Amino acid sequence: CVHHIKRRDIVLKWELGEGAFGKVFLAECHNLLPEQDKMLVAVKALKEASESARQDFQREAELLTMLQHQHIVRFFGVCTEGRPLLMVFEYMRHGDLNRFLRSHGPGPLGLGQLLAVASQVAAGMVYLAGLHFVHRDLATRNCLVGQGLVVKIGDFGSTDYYRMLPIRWMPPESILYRKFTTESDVWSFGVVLWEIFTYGKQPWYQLSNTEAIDCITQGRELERPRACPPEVYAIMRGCWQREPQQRHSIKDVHARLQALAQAPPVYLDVLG
Ligand SMILES: Cn1cnc(-c2cnc(O[C@H]3CCN(C(=O)Cc4ccc(OC(F)(F)F)cc4)C[C@H]3F)c(C(N)=O)c2)c1
Repeated sequence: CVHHIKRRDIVLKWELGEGAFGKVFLAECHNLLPEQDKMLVAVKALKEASESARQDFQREAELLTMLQHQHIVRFFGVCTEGRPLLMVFEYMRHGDLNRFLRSHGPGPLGLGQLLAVASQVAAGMVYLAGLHFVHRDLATRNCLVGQGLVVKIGDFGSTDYYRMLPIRWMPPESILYRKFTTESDVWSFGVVLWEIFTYGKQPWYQLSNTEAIDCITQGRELERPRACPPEVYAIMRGCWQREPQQRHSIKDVHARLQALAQAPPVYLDVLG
């Protein structure tokens, strides 16, 4: 069952972003949580109102209700009092993980912080894998950053897709055969790892979309980032086995990252 929010409980304050789908606003929502009379929330308003989109909306709302985890962006409910159709989410003040990485990179984040970021993304992916859920578009741009470096996995909907697919995050079987699995999500996490330790640099930045496709399908691996300890690079490479059956489990990848997250390796980006 999907929770319904009364329109006059939502008070729109500021547009946070926009795409083809519609708009995202910062808002104050009343009668949502008991201790909080007024609390901040992220409101997604959808452009289309037609039944083809309206049924697709409820479908999304249902799935969003069923996904409940610490590192998955919280869905609070819906407002189906005509057009526009509203979707309420928790407020993540720092926005997407890609922009946060670039803006807190060459104060810049430390080894322990980047590992805290990585482990949090792995935790959410473990949750997803457990439900047999395939994200298909895992990347830092789809992760959100809240108060006190709390990282959650979400999903938005520009030059990051070829004709459309985020090829640079995709393994060969997904590029060639269009097959997205739990194993293809592990490959993506490996690329998310590269992105974290490069402070949000685009995978294969020295290459074009078409050139990168040939580079991935031939089995070329992204080089070890300067800020990346070799223990973390081993984790990435394990996510990048040509054979999906030979790629590590996300449960395992998280376990290894969590070990480093609590016991940070004595590493310095300068010496190598
Ligand atoms: C400049 N700037 C500063 N802050 C912002 C900002 C912009 N947008 C935000 O909210 C958006 C972000 C995208 N989004 C999802 O991620 C839904 C969603 C999909 C899938 C899923 O499940 C899955 F895939 F993870 F399993 C979970 C969840 C809808 C909505 F929340 C927020 C903000 N949240 O405050 C903050 C922009």
